[PDB]
Amino acid sequence: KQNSVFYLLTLGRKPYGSYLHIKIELDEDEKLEKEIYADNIKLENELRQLKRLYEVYQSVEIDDAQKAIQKEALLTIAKILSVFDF
Amino acid sequence: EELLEKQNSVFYLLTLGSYLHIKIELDEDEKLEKEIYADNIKLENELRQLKRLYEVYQSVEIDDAQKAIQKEALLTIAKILSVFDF
Amino acid sequence: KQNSVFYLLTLGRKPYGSYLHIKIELDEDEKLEKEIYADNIKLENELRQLKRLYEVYQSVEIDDAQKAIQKEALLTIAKILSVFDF
Amino acid sequence: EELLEKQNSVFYLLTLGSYLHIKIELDEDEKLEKEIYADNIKLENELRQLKRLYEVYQSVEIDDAQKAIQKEALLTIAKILSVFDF
Amino acid sequence: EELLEKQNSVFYLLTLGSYLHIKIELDEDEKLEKEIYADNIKLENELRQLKRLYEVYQSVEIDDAQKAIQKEALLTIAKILSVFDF
Amino acid sequence: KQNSVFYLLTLGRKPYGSYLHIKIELDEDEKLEKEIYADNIKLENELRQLKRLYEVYQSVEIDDAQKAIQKEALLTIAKILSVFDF
Amino acid sequence: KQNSVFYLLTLGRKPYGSYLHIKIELDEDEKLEKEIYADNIKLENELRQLKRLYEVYQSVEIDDAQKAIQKEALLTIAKILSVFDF
Amino acid sequence: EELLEKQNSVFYLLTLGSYLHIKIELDEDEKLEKEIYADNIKLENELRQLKRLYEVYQSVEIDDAQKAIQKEALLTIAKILSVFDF
Amino acid sequence: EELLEKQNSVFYLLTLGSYLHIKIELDEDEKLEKEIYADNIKLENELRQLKRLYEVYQSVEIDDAQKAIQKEALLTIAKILSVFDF
Amino acid sequence: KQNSVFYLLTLGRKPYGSYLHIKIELDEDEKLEKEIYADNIKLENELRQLKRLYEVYQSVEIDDAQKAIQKEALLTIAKILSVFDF
Amino acid sequence: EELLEKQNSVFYLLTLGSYLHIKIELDEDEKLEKEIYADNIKLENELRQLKRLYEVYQSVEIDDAQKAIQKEALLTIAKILSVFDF
Amino acid sequence: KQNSVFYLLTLGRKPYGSYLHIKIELDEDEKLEKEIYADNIKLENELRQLKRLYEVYQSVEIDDAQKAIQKEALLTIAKILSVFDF
Repeated sequence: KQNSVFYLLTLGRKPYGSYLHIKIELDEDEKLEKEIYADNIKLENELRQLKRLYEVYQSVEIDDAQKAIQKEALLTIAKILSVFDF
Repeated sequence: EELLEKQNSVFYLLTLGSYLHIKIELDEDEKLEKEIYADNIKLENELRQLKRLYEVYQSVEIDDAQKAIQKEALLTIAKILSVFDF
Repeated sequence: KQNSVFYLLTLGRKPYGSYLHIKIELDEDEKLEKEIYADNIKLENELRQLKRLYEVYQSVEIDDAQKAIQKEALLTIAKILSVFDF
Repeated sequence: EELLEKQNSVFYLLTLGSYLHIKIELDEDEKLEKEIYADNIKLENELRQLKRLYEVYQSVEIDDAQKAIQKEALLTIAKILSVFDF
Repeated sequence: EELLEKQNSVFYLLTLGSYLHIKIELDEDEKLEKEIYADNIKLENELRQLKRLYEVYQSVEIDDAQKAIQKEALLTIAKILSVFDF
Repeated sequence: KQNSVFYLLTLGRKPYGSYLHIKIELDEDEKLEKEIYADNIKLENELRQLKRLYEVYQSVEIDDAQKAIQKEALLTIAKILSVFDF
Repeated sequence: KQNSVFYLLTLGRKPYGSYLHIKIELDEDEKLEKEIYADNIKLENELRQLKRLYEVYQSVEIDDAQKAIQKEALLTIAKILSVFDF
Repeated sequence: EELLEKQNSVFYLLTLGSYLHIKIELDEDEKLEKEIYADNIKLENELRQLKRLYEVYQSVEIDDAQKAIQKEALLTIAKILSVFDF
Repeated sequence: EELLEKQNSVFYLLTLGSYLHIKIELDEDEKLEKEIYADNIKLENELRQLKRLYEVYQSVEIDDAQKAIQKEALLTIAKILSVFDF
Repeated sequence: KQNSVFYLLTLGRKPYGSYLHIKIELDEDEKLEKEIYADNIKLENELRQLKRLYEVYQSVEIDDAQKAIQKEALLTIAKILSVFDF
Repeated sequence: EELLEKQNSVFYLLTLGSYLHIKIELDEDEKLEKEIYADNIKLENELRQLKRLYEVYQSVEIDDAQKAIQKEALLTIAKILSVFDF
Repeated sequence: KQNSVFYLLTLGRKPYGSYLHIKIELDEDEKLEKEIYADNIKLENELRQLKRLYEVYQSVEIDDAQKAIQKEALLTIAKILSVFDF
């Protein structure tokens, strides 16, 4: 099986604080992109967020949200990467 | 209005008891790649590993090590992705 | 503001156990429908599931999943109703 | 192949400090309707209320009370919906 | 010097593994009466049942239910009496 | 075996607060009667009081107090009734 | 104020075990007397028994049992004495 | 049918912030007598004191000390009596 | 410049499953001497014994007992020495 | 085997507080002697100190400190003696 | 009779609020050297740092990182030495 | 101030297991040397051993053991080094 995840992360500084532009190309078909305020990202929270997103992703029934939770995990992982990569 | 400070690219190519190949291109310069036994990949362990890698990454004196821990994080993050994507 | 939720719940018995056909008309626009095996529904689990779905729904960023989590809550609430209504 | 045992319709019409009107049509025969102060609706409380209502509902001797507790649950569930839908 | 506000009569007729008949006349208008298996009447359980019945009785919206919970309490209290009186 | 307990409870209001006149006819032979100040009766306390009165009643040796503890339980139960019946 | 308590304790040995004849003259008016099997008296229990008897004695209302609890304490204290005096 | 092994007489004469005189005749041979400040006599402390005196009394090598601890117990028991008798 | 208040001599002669003879000369006036089974001498127990002996020694009314507890401490201390010296 | 420990303890009072002159003759060959300020000796600490000194003494490897820990235990025991002997 | 597998030389030169210079020669090939603020060197922290560095060192995939963590340990150990040596 | 610690560690393999020859030159004056069996060294134990050795080293009084504890710490640190360096 295959899975490609491209993470492109850009930290921009604005007059108010630093912002993290997150671009994520899931399987070369879906682009996701979001701009978080970077300064208040705390690894522990994000690791917990992942714990919960898994708890839900494996107990979720619809033919819908098993992709819509996967994406939130991917964003959450972007934020984690930002912590280690800067 | 805003100024770019840095950019970070992480390319995750993941190819799947179960046995997992990991390819990571950090910043289009480093390739990292490894094979692992996927049966005993347990999210909680990997989240804890990240918690510890962070604890060390932010208390580590050497300019270098930070990078050698960053890479471990990146691998640890691969395993986490494998959980959500399969 | 307004919100309509229609819950239509039908318990059918099959040779193997009872099944709960859940039909949910959110805001007279979306129909959701699913068929759960009814016999192994435990209120406590479902109350916890709601706790988590809220934890995620209020910390979720995308313009996507704030509806895709709402729906899972709605299904989870159907199962809770089934417990009180039979 | 399967046989219908029962059907249950619950119609939730919810209309919104904040002050909340609740209308519930149980089984197209009973209407229940109430007004409440929405500022201090806290999900955890309402989940616990359900836990207790269940504890009583399944230990309650009277044929009747079960129905009078069912209705309380239904109202409690309205408040929970209000949290997720607004 | 003082004014009577209300009066309440509760008549407990209890007649006795062991199997227990309960007759209760509430307020000289309602009779309640039931049979139960007395071996597994455990005071702690019955005290906890009262704790819960109260928790619900004082949070219950319906004018009616209060009465349907009151009756359960009265039965629960019968079992407690049976413990002390035999 | 038989046991009759008659509970007659009257709430009177005096200038200072409400008072609960308790009249209890144990087995149509003993009358007990007491006037408690009603406003500071807390179910939890009274349930604990019962727990203790049982602990003592089942470990008590004399040919005396197994009736003199039974009576205190009966009063304590009156107070509990007052909570549910008003 | 005055209070006299006379404790006369006699340990007799019978074919089956030792028995503790307890004679207690409260205030030179009341004699209490009981014969306990001595071999299974455990200080901790008796100290707890006292703890409870106090909890009850100070929360007891009737014009009755404040003497009928006092007596049980006195017996309980006899058993404690037997432990230290043999 | 049974044989007397020993007899023990303990005579407690107690005479009452509050200040307490204690007279104890052990076995009609020893008199012990003391004065104490009764405001801060707290049952729990005295029960714990007994627990400790026992712990030592039953681990004490000297033939004598046992008696010197017995006496302390007897005084401690006086204070306990004072609580129940006043 | 300083004034001597008191002097205390303690002479420990210890002679060694294992079986231990203890000789103690307190203050060159009292000899204490005992034999014990050394296999089950466990430091923690002996430290706890000291903790308790102190608790009693400092709450003990009799002028005498203090001395009878002091001696027990001294023996307990012998066992502790035996642990460290062998 | 043999072991002699002589404890000679002298409490002197100086203008500033009491001082405890400790003289310890281990095995009639080693004299140890020290002057502690006596007023701040707390049994619990010293019992813990012993606990630790044992933990170390039984896990210590060198041909050196198994005598240099023994001595510290001996001093620590002097302080304990001072507590019981004054 | 025995065979040498490896040898490791670590040379610690430590030179001393307080401010600490550290020089370490690992294996006579690498020099590591750093300056630190010694007031807030707290042994417990440094022991915990070692616990974590080990946890990572033994779970680290890269052949290299192991060495970059080894060095951190060595520095952490310097601080520990400074505590004991000054 | 200055302090030199030279660690020379050699792992030899014998028929029975690996042995760690530890040579430690404290301040170019004292040599310490010991041969531990290497295979049963557990970091956690050794970190605890250090914790205790500090607890003792800072509460130790004699003009003796503040060097004889320092040495045990130094050995204990050798064992820790062996863990990171092999």
